[PDB]
Amino acid sequence: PAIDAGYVSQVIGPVVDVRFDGELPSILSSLEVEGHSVRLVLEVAQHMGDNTVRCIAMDSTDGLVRGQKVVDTGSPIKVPVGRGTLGRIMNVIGEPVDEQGPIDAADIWSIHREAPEFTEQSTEQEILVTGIKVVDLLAPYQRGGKIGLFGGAGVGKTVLIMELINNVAKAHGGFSVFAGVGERTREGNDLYREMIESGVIKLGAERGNSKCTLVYGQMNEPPGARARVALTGLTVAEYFRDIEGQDVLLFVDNIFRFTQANSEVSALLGRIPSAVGYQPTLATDLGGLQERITTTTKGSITSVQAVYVPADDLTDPAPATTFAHLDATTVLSRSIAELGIYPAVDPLDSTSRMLNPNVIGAEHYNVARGVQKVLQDYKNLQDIIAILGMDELSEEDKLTVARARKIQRFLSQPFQVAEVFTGTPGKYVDLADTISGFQGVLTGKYDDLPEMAFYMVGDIKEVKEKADKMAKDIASRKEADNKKVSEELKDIPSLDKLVSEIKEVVIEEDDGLEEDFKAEALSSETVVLNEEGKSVPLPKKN
Amino acid sequence: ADAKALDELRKPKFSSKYLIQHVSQKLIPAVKEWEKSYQPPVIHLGRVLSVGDGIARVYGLKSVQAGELVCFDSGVKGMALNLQADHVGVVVFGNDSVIHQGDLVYRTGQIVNVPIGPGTLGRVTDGLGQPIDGKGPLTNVRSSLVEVKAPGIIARQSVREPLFTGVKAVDALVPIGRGQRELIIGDRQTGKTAVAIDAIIHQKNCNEQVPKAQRVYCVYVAVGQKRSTVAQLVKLFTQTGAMRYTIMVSATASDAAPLQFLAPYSGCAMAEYFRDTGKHGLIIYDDLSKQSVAYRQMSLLLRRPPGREAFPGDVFYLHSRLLERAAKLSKELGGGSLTAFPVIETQAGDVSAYIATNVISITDGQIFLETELFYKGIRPALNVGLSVSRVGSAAQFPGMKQVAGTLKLELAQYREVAAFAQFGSDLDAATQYVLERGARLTEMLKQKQFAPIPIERQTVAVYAATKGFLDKVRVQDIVAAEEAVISQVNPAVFKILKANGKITPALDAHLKAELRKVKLPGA
Ligand SMILES: Nc1ncnc2c1ncn2[C@@H]1O[C@H](COP(=O)(O)OP(=O)(O)OP(=O)(O)O)[C@@H](O)[C@H]1O
Ligand SMILES: Nc1ncnc2c1ncn2[C@@H]1O[C@H](COP(=O)(O)OP(=O)(O)O)[C@@H](O)[C@H]1O
Ligand SMILES: [Mg+2]
Ligand SMILES: [Mg+2]
Repeated sequence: PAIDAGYVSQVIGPVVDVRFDGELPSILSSLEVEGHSVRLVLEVAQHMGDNTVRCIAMDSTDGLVRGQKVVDTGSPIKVPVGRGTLGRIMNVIGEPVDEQGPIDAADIWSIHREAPEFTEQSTEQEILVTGIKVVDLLAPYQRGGKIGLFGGAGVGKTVLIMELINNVAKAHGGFSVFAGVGERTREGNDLYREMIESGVIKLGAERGNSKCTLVYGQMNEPPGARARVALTGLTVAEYFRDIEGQDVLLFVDNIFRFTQANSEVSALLGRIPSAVGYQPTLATDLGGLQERITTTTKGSITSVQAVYVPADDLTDPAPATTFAHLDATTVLSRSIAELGIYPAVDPLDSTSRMLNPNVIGAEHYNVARGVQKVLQDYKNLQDIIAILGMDELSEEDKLTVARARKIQRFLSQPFQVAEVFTGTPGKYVDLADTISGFQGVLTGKYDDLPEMAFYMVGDIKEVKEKADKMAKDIASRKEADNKKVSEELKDIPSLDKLVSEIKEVVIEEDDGLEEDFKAEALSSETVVLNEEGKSVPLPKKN
Repeated sequence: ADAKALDELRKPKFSSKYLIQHVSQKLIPAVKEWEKSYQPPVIHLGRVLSVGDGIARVYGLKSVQAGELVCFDSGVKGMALNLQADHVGVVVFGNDSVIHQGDLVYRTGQIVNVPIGPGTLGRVTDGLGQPIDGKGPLTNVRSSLVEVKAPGIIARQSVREPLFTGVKAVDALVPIGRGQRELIIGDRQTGKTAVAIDAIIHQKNCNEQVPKAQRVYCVYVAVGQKRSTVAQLVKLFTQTGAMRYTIMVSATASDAAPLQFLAPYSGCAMAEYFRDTGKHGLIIYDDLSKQSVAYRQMSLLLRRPPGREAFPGDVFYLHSRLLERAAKLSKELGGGSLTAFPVIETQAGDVSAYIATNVISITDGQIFLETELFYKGIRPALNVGLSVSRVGSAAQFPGMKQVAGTLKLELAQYREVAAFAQFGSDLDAATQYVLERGARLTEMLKQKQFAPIPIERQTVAVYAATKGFLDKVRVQDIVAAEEAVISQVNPAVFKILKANGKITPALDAHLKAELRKVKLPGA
């Protein structure tokens, strides 16, 4: 009973050394610390060499004493998978963190597995309509593809991932997994409560009719928890792909936080750091996680990952490494966002493998390439326009600057999830309407319309509606002079008649501060522990 | 030398003991004649192996917890960061010039904790909870940990209550929810502190008009500031009366970098007392960009590998595990809240810095304060195109929400036509209208220091500006015009607007009536 129950050798932050006097646990095995305040799971990372394993803590190590009994579980971190996980919130180690009781486990799968083989792969390219103009036009999504949203802290990739949830995850009739990795806990509560409202998550005895399962490793978690919670969400998605055999939607908010968490951990593991500050194993840790997120021949996983860029730096090694793992990379720019254009999608930096005329049709492809040609030509003109003004341009250049400003504003779109703070109701723009409208603005059918008629509208019917309305409001600015409903006898009381209906409050004068406060008696001397573990005052010597 | 071959040396294989017995009769008398030179051996206590750079290596301390307050025998506290096989690396909350090699380290049995409670309310403490205001020890207080984990998903609810700041720009444009986190990001000397000070003074003004549970108890955490600045701020909070509700934690620029790293966690543990017992807290981390610099100092002195700009790599986790404790709790947890105002100084307006973009992707919004608006005298210099608060929106004052959408739209069009014409020669005379209205409104929103306004006197003041009622006044006398409007309007309508929550159509009628008998100074 002593063997294969080892003891804590040294504790450095998220990283625990445990010495096992016989038959060491394997790498990736799960170990349980006995006597901690909470459940502390340690995942074995390395064998250090002297009957010592090197572990990663899935919770805080504050409170670990250097002899503590650590129990090997003989297997990796196994999380509950199945249809009974639908509608629940899980953490990194598969525990319910939504207070709905224990999780109905059809199976429990380890969170570490290999990627599917080369024979298992799927080469099928059908488009996924998102109802977003810039996404559907310029970098269209694949229905079994890895999709990345690249952004720089405040450019809108959580709002884009929520709009993609709202548009896609209702028509798509499968199950969803939301793996929240390293994001705000407030946003996880927001998504959970809005999914209970729209009935995607159902509580109580209706729980089996839920469509989404949430796995959360948010930014208050230690680095070991945020480094493995994406693997937990992957395991929940891979059960539905491999065993239920059906389509999954996996949304991962900030897969960068996985890399950042392993970079926090890797400093204390005794590794020589790679470029900018990262672990030497960035590409292989990221690739081992990303190659599990695929569609095989037996099921589909449509993946949407938000990717954070660290200082608006798209050449940082974590974004530059994760660019090669995606089928559609939607890059959000801060300069686009500062012009008020939302979604702040850089149209000359967002790519897809679907922008291919043999896949989307030559009409869509030619419109998209013409839109990109006009935008790139304006980008080449902007250095002249900023200095010499638009008065120095050619008439051909003035035409392409006007058309490119119109197609820059037309790529912006109101979102249904943004209407609670913008106030403008959102529009779902169909793909045929997107192609037709952008073709019309390309050919010069809508040069009659101003620039701001295109800003934050759905499709080209609404450009002409807003262009009639802006022109219409160019006259109507007055005749709110008299004939009011706000003179003194319309339905109005007097002001003192309004004062007496005020519910007077009683101000309590005592702050309620010592209601049930148990003040402990602080000592005016530092009380410490002597050699016998007994509480004594600090001895008066230096 | 294999461990298979070092394991067989536990078994005795000497086959002759002619000097086991020779020294075992002679070892104790030779040890006894050197007892003047033996320091007493150490097992559960600690002895300092080596101290330097504010990190001591401590031999022994066999039963210390990781992350625990240790006490050096000179009375300086420490924190056991990394327990190693041979030593314990402790981090010294103080100057290491008083720690010697061979000093005794005492375990205290408790992870790093500060005094929290009703009795720390009013006091000026250091980064670890000991008072520095000189008025004695912290009484009516209890000890709680500084590295509590933030509440989870199920322990929260969305922010609903509207947390008035007293700044017209903030309460109209960037409104603050009560469990929200709002970054005050700007350059050096752009009025970052002034917004947070105005919020604290306004909570003093509102705490005496609300019934005992809608009161907000502020905490100001001053990290890396000067001590004279903190003394002047305590003088201001005392003479306004705001020190009745404020805790003031200060780890100043002279203090050790562990104390500056730890002081926001100490202040957060003190304000989480008010979050956890159903009350509401306000916490201001002034220059969280200095806590990041102190943590970078600690990490490079611990020889951890530097990452971007030199920062340790867990400098995101430093601020994320700090600001995630600013929450709004659910009704099963009491319903208390904690609103955070992190402050980040920016170099030359570079929002794309490391710590700046870290804290932007933690907080629920931003308040950008520009040097080009601050030099022109537009104070608070709030960048309206960049400032944002999405969690506090549709959770603000309802009358202010009825008025301020027109204000956000009119400042938006003012920004559009100033983005078109930065030189004045081509006047459309409808572009001149939106220029005159924008110049009226940006004179309306700018205000003076250390005098926050109640929300009904801001609602009426921006009601009188987003409508007509001020176009008689030209561009200069608007600061006196709004004071004349606040003065000459009959003060019953402020009581109806406060009590009802929004402008009712009877109140809109009386308000359109009352804004016509106002003697504007521009005439
Ligand atoms: N709203 C305001 N109206 C008038 N003056 C102001 C206002 N806000 C700040 N000031 C003045 O501007 C100066 C800078 O203010 P403040 O100290 O708030 O900026 P800061 O961002 O804290 O600078 P630092 O971080 O370097 O201390 C102060 O001297 C103050 O008197
Ligand atoms: N489609 C949109 N419409 C309006 N505002 C948006 C939109 N997308 C982003 N924003 C603004 O950008 C801010 C940051 O977006 P968010 O997704 O929260 O940032 P991040 O990209 O860091 O996750 C939001 O608070 C919102 O105000
Ligand atoms: Mg986000
Ligand atoms: Mg300041």
